[PDB]
Amino acid sequence: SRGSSAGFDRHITIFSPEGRLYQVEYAFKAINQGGLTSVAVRGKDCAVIVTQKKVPDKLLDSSTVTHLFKITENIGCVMTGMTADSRSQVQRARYEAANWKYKYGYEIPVDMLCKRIADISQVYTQNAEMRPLGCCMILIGIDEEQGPQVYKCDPAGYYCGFKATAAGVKQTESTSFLEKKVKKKFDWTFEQTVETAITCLSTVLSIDFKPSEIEVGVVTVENPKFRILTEAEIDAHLVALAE
Amino acid sequence: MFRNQYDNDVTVWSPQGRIHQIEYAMEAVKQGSATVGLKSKTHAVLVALKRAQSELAAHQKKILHVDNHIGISIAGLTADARLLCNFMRQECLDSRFVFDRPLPVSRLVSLIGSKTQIPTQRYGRRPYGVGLLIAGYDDMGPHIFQTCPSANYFDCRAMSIGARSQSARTYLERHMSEFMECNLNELVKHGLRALRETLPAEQDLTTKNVSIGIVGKDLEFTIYDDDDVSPFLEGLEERP
Amino acid sequence: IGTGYDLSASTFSPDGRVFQVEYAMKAVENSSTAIGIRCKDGVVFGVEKLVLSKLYEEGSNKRLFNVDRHVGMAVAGLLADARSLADIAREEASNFRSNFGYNIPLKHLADRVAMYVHAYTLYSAVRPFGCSFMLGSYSVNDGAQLYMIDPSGVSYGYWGCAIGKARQAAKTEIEKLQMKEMTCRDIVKEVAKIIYIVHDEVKDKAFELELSWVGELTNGRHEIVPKDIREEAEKYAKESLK
Amino acid sequence: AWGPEAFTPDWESREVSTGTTIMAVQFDGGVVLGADSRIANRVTDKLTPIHDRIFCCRSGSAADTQAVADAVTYQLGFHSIELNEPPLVHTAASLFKEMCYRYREDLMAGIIIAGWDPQEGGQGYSVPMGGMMVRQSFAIGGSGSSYIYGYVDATYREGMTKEECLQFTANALALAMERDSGGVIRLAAIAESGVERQVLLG
Amino acid sequence: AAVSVYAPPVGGFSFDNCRRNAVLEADFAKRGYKLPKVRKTGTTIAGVVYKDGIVLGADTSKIHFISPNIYCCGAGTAADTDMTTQLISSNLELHSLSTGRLPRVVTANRMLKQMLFRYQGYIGAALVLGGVDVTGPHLYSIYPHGSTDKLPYVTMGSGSLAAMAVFEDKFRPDMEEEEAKNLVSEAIAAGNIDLCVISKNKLDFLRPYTVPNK
Amino acid sequence: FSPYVFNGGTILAIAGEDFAIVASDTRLSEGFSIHTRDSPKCYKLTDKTVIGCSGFHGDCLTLTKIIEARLKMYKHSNNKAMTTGAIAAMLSTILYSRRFFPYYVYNIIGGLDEEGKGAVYSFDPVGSYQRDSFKAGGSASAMLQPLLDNQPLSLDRAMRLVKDVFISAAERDVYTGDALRICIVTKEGIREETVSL
Amino acid sequence: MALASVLERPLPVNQRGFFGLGGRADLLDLGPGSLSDGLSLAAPGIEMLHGTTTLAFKFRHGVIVAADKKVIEINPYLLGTMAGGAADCSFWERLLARQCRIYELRNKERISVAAASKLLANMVYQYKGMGLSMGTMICGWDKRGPGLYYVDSEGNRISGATFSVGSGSVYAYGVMDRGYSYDLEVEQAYDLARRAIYQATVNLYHVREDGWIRVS
Amino acid sequence: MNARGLDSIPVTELDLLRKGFSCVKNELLPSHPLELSEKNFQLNQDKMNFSTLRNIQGLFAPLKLQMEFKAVQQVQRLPFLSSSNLSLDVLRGNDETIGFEDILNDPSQSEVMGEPHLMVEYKLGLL
Amino acid sequence: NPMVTGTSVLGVKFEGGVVIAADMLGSYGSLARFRNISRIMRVNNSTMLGASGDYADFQYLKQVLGQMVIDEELLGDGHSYSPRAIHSWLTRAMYSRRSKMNPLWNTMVIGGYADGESFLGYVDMLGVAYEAPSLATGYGAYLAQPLLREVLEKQPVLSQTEARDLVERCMRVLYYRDANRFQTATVTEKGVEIEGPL
Repeated sequence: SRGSSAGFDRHITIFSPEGRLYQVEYAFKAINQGGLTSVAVRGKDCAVIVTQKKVPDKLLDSSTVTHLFKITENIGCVMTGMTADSRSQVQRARYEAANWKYKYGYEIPVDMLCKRIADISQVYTQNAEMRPLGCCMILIGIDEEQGPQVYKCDPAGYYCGFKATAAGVKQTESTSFLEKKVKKKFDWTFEQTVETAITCLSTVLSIDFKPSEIEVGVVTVENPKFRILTEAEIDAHLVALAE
Repeated sequence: MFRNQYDNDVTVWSPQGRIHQIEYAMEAVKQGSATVGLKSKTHAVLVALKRAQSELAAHQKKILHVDNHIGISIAGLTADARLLCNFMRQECLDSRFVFDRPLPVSRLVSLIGSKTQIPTQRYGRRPYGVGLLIAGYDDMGPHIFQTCPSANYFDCRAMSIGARSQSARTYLERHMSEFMECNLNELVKHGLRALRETLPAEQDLTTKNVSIGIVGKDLEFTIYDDDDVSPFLEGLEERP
Repeated sequence: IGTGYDLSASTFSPDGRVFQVEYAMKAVENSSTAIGIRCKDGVVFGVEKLVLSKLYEEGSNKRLFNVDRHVGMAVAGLLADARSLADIAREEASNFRSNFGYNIPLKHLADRVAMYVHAYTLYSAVRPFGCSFMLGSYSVNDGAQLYMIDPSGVSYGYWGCAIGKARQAAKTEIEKLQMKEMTCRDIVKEVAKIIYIVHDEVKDKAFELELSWVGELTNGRHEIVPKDIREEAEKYAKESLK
Repeated sequence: AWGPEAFTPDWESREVSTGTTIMAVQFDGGVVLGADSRIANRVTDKLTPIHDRIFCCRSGSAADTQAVADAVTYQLGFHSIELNEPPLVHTAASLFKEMCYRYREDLMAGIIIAGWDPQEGGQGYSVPMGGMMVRQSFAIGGSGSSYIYGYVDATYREGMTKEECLQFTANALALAMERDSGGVIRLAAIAESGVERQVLLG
Repeated sequence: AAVSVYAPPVGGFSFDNCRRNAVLEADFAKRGYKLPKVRKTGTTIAGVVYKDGIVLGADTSKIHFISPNIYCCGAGTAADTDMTTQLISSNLELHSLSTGRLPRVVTANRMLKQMLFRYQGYIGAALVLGGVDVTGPHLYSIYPHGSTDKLPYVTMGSGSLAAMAVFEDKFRPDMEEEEAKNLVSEAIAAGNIDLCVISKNKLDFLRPYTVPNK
Repeated sequence: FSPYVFNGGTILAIAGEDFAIVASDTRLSEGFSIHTRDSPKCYKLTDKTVIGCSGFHGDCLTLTKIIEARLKMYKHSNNKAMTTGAIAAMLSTILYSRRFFPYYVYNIIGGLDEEGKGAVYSFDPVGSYQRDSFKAGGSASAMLQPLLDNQPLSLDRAMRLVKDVFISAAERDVYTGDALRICIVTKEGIREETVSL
Repeated sequence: MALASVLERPLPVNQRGFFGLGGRADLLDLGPGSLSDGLSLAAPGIEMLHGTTTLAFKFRHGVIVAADKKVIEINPYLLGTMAGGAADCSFWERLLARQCRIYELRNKERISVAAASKLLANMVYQYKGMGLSMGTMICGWDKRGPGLYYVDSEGNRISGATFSVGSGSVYAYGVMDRGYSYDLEVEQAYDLARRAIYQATVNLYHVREDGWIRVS
Repeated sequence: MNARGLDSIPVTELDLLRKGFSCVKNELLPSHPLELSEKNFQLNQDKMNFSTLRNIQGLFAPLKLQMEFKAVQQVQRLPFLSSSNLSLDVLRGNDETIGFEDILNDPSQSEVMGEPHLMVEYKLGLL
Repeated sequence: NPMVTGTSVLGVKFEGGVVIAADMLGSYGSLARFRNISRIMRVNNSTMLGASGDYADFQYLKQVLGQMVIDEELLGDGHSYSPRAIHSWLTRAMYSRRSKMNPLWNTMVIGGYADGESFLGYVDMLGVAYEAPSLATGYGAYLAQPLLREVLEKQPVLSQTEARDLVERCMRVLYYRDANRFQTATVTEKGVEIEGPL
C-alpha cells in the first residue's frame, strides 16, 4: 500500500459528509463502458438469456467472442462490463461451486452461489488495498421443489431474485417494457418466453435483428442442462417472430 | 512542466506511457569512468580506467573476479556492484557443486536480467544503478555481454561504457574488421588505443591508472595491475 | 480528461475508467511493428527489428521466443516485461505437461497467461505490464490457431493481427489477403512485403527482417526460417517496392 | 548387500489381505468392471462412479480409499468444467496415482480404474499399492489375484462381444469367490451408449 | 502480566498431560493400582427402510436428534457420541437458517465422515444415521475410522448377530409401517424398546424453514 | 534400513623436514564383492596440502565437495589461499557440526606449513585432531601402527619404508588394493606416481 | 515475479517446478550454502579418555593442577581439564574462550572464575540427555582470590578446595586429604601434589597473580 | 484429505528469565500422533487448496488469494488484545461452520498474557 | 517392511560405445503379475539409463529428467547435458533424499558416448557412485560381476559383436540359474537405439 488519496471522492474507505461512497457508484458507472445490453426472462418451466454480439473487425475470429459462460452442468451465466473482470469473476464462481459440492455432497443452488459471490464482493468495499470489479452477473437455473430461478448481483455486494431483469445501457427501458408485460400476464410457455425476450431488446434498441447478432441460452425442466442455441434455431425463432 | 506528478515512483505510468525513474536510473552509469571490452577468435579482454581521490589514496578497483572463466567490470554505483557480484559468485559456485561443470555465460546473464527486472515493478524499491561488462569462455568460445539498469542485456562483439565513451565506441566501430584475427598482443593494444580516446589530448596512460583482465582458451581469468601492465604499454605509439 | 484519478491502478474515474491501464496500453505504441498471419495449414510470424549499432551480434535481443515444442511467441513494448511473460508461459506449459502427460492446448495457455497479466491491474502495490504479445501453434487434430493478449488482460482469436507503432497500416494491408486458401510458402513473401511497406526509413535508420513459422512443413514445431528462404522473400519484397 | 542387489520395500505384502476380488476386462467396444462379495454386506455396492463413464473399484483400507475417491471426483469435475470437454480415463488414473504415490507411507489403498472416452475407447488401468501406473488388457486385484491369474491368463483372448466378455468375467469371479463366502456378484459394462449394470445372484 | 509469554494463545484440544500420564499409568500398573475409566455404551441398535420412511430402534432416550427429519443412534464411548451429535446438529441448524430450507441426509453423512477421518479414529463413535428428505428415505452406517456405508437395514451392538439373522430372514422391499415396526421390535428383542418413526406424511417441503424448540 | 556401509581402505602419512608423503590403496569393496580395482583415496586441495579419507564412500564424496567449495569461498573473501592449519581447524568445525548424526569417515591431512616443514594431522569422525609426525589409518591401522612404531628420515628411505609397509600389509589384509599411489609434497610443487601391487 | 515478492512468505507453491502435491521442488536447492553455524538434528568409534587421572587443589598462593594433552590452556589467566569425550571438551572450551575474550573486549576488564564456570554450565545444560559426556575443573585467579570449580555434562557445578577425578581418584584424594594445609608453602605444595599423583598410579601447573606457569 | 499433512539447532555465532522449562530432547519428537496434525490444520488446508487451484487454473489464483489474505489481516488489533477475524473468516469460507477450536479453550479468555510492548516488538521481528 | 531383490541390469563397454541389457520382468515379490514393462530410458542423443528397483520412483525420475532435457533444448544456445552431468545430478539427488531418511529405492546404470570416449556409471540409493569398465546389479549381481570382470581383463579392448555376445551369454547363464524376456540398448555415434523385446 502506498497510502490513501485525500478527498470525499478518491478512495473506497472514506465517507462523504452526506454519508455515501462514491467509488462504488463509479464502479456502477463502469458497467456501461462495454456498450451492450442483457435481458433475462423467467417462464413457467424455462429460463432464457439474451444478449448482443458485436464483432467490429473482419480479421477477428467470431467463434472466440462470447459473453455466455457455464458455471456448473446446470447453471448458466451472462456478464456485462469489463471483459477481464467478467472472466476473473467467472473463474472464482466456478471454484466456489466446486468447493461447495465437495464440502456438502450435492449441487450448489443458484441463490447460494449468488450469495457467496456477493459476500466475497462486499469485502473489497471495506478495505483500502482492493478495488471493486466493474461487472454484474446474472445466473439462471432450476431448483428441485421450485421452478426456474433468475438472480443478479452488483459491484456493491447486493443481490436479489427477480422474475424478469435486465442490465446494461438500456436497463431502464427494458425494465419498463418487462414490467408492462408481466403486469399484463405471466403464464408463458417455452416459445413465448424466447419471443418476448427477443422482442424486448428489439423494440428497445430499434433494430431488426439478424441470426448472427445475438446469442441465446436456455434452461428447461425437461432438459435441465445449460444449452446455447445455434444460428439455425435463432433464425427459426426470428422468422416465427417476423411472421 | 507537467512531469512533476509522474516521476516520483516506478509504479506510476506517465500519460505518454513512460516510466521516468528507469530513465533517471539509467543516467547513473555515466557517473563512472570509461571501460572498454573486446574479444577475438580465442581471447577476451577487459580494459578499465581507474580514478583516485587524491595523491595519497589508492585507486579504486574496477575489475572483479567471479569464477575461473568469468570476470566483470563495473561502471556506476558501488553497493549494487557488490551485491550483483555476490549473486554471480553464488550462482557459479552452486552450479559447479551440483553438476561438476562450469555455468554457461548465457544462462548466468539471463539469471541476472530476471533478478534485476523485479525492483522496477513493485513498490518500496529502486532500480539497480550499475552497468556491467562480462567476459567469459565456454564451449562456444569467447563472449562479451553488456548489462543495463533497465534489466536489458545485449550480446556484443566490442562495447564501451562509462563517462565519455562515445569516442571509444567510434574507434571500435572503425576498427571492427581486424579484431577476429589478432592474437593477445595487438588486441590488448587495440583495447588500450580505444580507451585512450576518452582522455584529453594532453595527457597519456601511465601504469598507475590502467587495469587489464584476460581470459582465454587455456588461460584462466587474471588481473594485471601496477608493474604487471608495463609489457602491454611498451609498444604503444605517441597518441596519433 | 482524467487528472486527479490516474495515480493508482485501484481508482475509478468519475465516468468509470481506470487510467493507469490506458497509459500502459498507450506505452505499447512506442516500439516497432510485429505481425502474424494464420493460413490454411500453419502460422507465420514477422518482426521488424531495428538496429541500434553495428557493435552488436547477429542474434542479440531477439523478439521471437520458443515457449514450447509447438508454440511460438512475438512481443512488442518493454522488453524486460516480455522476457518475464515468456518465462511465465514456459512454466505454465511445463506444469501442464508434468501434471497431465500431453501437450497443452493453445486456448488454455492463452487463458492462463491472460489471467496472470490481468491480476496486476487490481492492486496498488504493483503496476500493469507494458507489453503485448501473440501466440501461435499447429496440430493435426486442431489446426492452426492465433491469439493476442494486451496489457489490460483481454485475449481473442484472430485470422491476422498486428501490434506496435504502425498497426493501422499493417491491418489495412493484411485485410487485402485471402489467407484462408493459401500456404505458408505463399505467406512468407506476403509477410515480408507488408513489413517492408510499413517500415519508415526517415525516422528509422535501418532494420533487419525476422521470420519464423509453425505448421505442417515443420511437423508441428516452431522453427526459424532457413536463410535462403529469408533471402528470397527479402529480394521479392524489395522488387515489389519498386 | 542392499546396495548392489537393489532391495525393494515390497508394498503388496505389508499386511495379509482377506477382502473381495476385483477385475476389469477390455472388450472391443469398451470395458467390463466386476466385483464379488465373498460379515454383513451382501447388499452393498462395491462400484464407485467417478464420472458419467468412469468407474473405480477399491482394495485395502475403506476410509483411505473413500477419501481418495472423493478428492479425485472433486478434481476431475473441476478440470472437466475448466477445459470444457468430457474427461479422459488417463487423467483420472494420473489423479489417483499422484495421491496413491505421495501417501504410500500412511494409507493402505489400491485402486483400479475403468472407463470409456471417445479418443481411445475402453481402457483399464491398475494403480496397486506403491504408486505404479500401468495399462493392461485385463487387470486382477484383491484376494484371488494369485488363485485365478493363471486361468485368466490362459483363457483370455482378444476383443470379443459384450455378452461374451460379461460371461467370462462372471465365470472368473465365481471361480475366485468359491475358493472353498457369499453369493452376490456385481458387474457393469461401459460403452459409448452408456453404462449397463446388472447383478447375478443364485 | 506474565514475563514468559511472547505470542497470543489459541484454542482446541490440549496435549499437556501426555507424557506424564504415559509414565504414571505404567508405574501404577507396575505397583498394581486403579485409575478412573471411560464410560461406554454397548446396547444393541437397529434400523430399517420401509415404504415411505425410516424406523430406528434401540434398547434401554438413546436416540439422538440432529434435525426435524434426521435422527441418529450411537454406540461406543458416550462422550464422543454426544459431542459429535451436538456439533453436527448445530452446524446443520446454521446451514438450514442460511439456506432457508430443510437439510439433506447426505450433508450430515459427509460432515460426520470428514470429522471422523480427520481425527484418525481416536474418537470412538459408531453411528446409525437415518432420515427422509425431498429425494426420499435414506439410511447410512458410519464407523469410527471414517468409513460410511449405505444399506436398507443395519444393526450394531453386542447382540447384532441375531438381529441381522432376523433381518436376513424376514425383510421385503417396500413394506408397510406396522410391519416395519414389528420387525424392528422383534429383531431388537431377539438380542424396554424405543422406536422412532420418521414419515413423509408428517413433513412439508414446500414451506420456509422455521427454528424448532428443544 | 541402515544408512551406513563400510568400504575398505588404508592410508598413511609421513612428515619430513622439508617434505610430506601421503599414500593409499586403490580398492573399493563391500566386504565380499569387489567394486573396482582403481579408486585412489588421495585428493589434492591446494599446491601445498593433500587430504586422504576412507570409510563410507558417499560421505567421503560429500566431504570432499564441501571442502572444495569452502576453499573457493575463502579464496574469494580473503584474496589469498588458506594454509594447512586453517584447513585443519575448518575441517574440525565441519565434522563437529554433525555430532548427533556423524560422518563415517576417517581423515588424514598432510602438507607444508608456513615455515616450510612437513605437517600431519589426524582426525576422528567427530572432529578431534592433533599434530603428529607419522600416522596410519584405515581398516588395517591396528596391525600396521606397531610396525611403524618399532621401525627424521630422508625422502628415499621414507619411500622405501612406505613401499615395504604396504607390501607387507596388503598380503595380510582383505581390503588392500592392487595398486599403491604416493603423493609427494615439496617446495617445487606436488608430484605423484603409481606403484603396482 | 513482482507480485510473489510482495507476499513476504515464500511457499513451495509459488516457486518453479511445482506439480501435483510435490514436484521438482525438493530437488532444486542442492547447493553448499553461504554462511551459518548450527548443530544437526538427531538421527562409529569415538575417542574417549579412560586411563587418565587428574588432581587439583587451591591454597594461599594459588591453584596447583596436575595430570598424566590432558590440560587445556583456555587463556593466559584461565586453565581447564578434560575428562570423557575429547571432542566435546575441546569444542565447548573453545567457545568459552571466545566468550571470555568478547567480555574482556566489551567491558575492558577480565572475567571472573564464577562467571566463566556459570557460562560453561549453561552452555552444556541445554543438551541434557542427548549424549554429551564431559567433566571439567576450571582454575583461575580474579579480584576475589583463587577459584576452583567442577563442571560436568549433567548440570553439576560445585566449588571446593580439593578435587580429583580419574582411575586412581580414591588413593590420590586420600593422600592429599591427609597432607592438605591451607597455609602451605609452594615447595611443600609441589611435593604433596607429586606424591599424590605418584601414589595414584608427570605434568604440573601453577596459577599465580599474573597467569599460569609450567613447572615440569 | 485436508487433515493429512506432508538440522535447526542454532549456536549463537551468527534473557533466560523470559524463556524456561524446555529441552531439545523432549521437543525432538511429538507426544501424541495428533499433536502436530491439530496444531497445523489451517496451514495444511490452505496448502491443499493452493496446490489444487494452481494445478487446475494457474498461478494467478493462489497469488490473488494470498494477496487478499495478507491485505485483510493487517487491520487487526494489537496482539495483546483479542480480535474478531470477520472478513478473514468470510474470505476463507469459515463463516457458517463451528469446529472444536471455537467451543474449546476460548482464546478471548486465556489465563496468561504478557507485556504489551514485548508482544508488539516480537511480532515486528525485532526480538 | 519386508525386502525383496530387484531385476538384473547388465552393462559393458566396447570400442564405439556401451551396451545395456535389462529384464522385462515386473518384480520378484507379489507384483509378478505386472509383466512386460520396460526399464530402459533414453535421456538424450548421447545418454541412456537403466534402472533396477522400485518402479514408481523410476517413473518419477523419468518425468523429472525428461522435463529437464526439454527445458534445456528449448533455449537452443548450443549446450547439452553430458553423461557425467547426469551422473553427478543423480548422485546428489540420491544422497540428499537419503539424508532425510526418505530414500529413492533404485540402482541406476548410466552409459553414454561423448567426445569420442565412452562412459559407464553406477548409482545406488545411498549415494555410492563410481565408474568401471563393466557393471552388473540385481538378482545375480555376485554371479555375473566376476565373470564379466575376468572376460574384460583377458581382452581390454572389445568389439561391438563380441560385447553383445558376452551380454547374451551372461543373460542366458543367469536364466539357467533359475528359470525369459529382455531388451538391449546401444549408444554410439549414431545415437541411442533400443531393440526389444527378445
